[PDB]
Amino acid sequence: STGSATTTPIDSLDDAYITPVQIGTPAQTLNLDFDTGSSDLWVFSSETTASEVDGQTIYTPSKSTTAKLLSGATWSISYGDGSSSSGDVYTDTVSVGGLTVTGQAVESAKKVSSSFTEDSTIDGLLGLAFSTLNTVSPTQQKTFFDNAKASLDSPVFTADLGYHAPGTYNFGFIDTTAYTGSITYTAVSTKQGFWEWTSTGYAVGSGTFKSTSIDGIADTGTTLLYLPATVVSAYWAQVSGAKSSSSVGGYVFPCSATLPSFTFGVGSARIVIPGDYIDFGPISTGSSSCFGGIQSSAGIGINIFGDVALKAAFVVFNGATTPTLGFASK
Repeated sequence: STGSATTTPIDSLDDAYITPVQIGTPAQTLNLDFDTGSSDLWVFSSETTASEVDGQTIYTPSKSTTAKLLSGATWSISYGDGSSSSGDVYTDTVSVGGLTVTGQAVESAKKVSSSFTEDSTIDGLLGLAFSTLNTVSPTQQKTFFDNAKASLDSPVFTADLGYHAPGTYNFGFIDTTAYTGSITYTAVSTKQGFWEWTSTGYAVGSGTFKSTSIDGIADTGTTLLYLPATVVSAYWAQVSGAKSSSSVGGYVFPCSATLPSFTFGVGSARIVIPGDYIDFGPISTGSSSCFGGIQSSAGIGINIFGDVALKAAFVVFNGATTPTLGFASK
């Protein structure tokens, strides 16, 4: 089997991407944030504290003839950005882009943190990291991909995120029309539960490539590119007037700037992030200070190849017995 679903930016900045997901019988379609950095499929629901729902579409398990309460199971997750959610668990039928999993754990939120409430466009998350990170207790549950894998034509999914435009998540096949050149595959460590890999270096603009190992995670659920302070300083040094602002919480730059590209290495291959992908717009409405899309990972504890990086590539998440990651230009 295969599946193919369009993923759409939630706003004009590509802050996140939503993908429609069918849950239950009859289908209830929710727009979920596919997150290769976590491993829970959780949704706003009829169980979510009413004051914490503001415009989201909810899953109502009592209206699904295939929903079953997973007795005694609870979940609770905290994300790197400080947001969180928790609740109980149903199993139900979940379909993405025509690919159907029966008995998928659907984690129903009883509580969500303010940032989730405040984002009316995201109805929940669909985790695509390794199932070892799944938070369901006392019996850990599998991700949608893990459940689908054996049925897929090939045990892969691909992320093809658009810049200011829709893109695609495919399951079970590699669309050879969706990228240019070849896909370069690189090793993955699953030790931390992430799609963790090592970039071979970087360049800023038309500058020389610096060969240096940068361990990080391919994370579709993180907006920005978080890299070591040395790398980030080298990037922003090429932008007149750019500075790190403790008050704002990262590098800012004059909105009048034209940003240089940023290249990262995948083995001997190179993925170029155009400068415009690195512009996250005014820090507050009407400001001429703009927020940068490349930020320091110092104090995160991990480098994160988020959407800024991934959207410059066609990315293969190869869930073979020994997982790997592939990157192609597009």
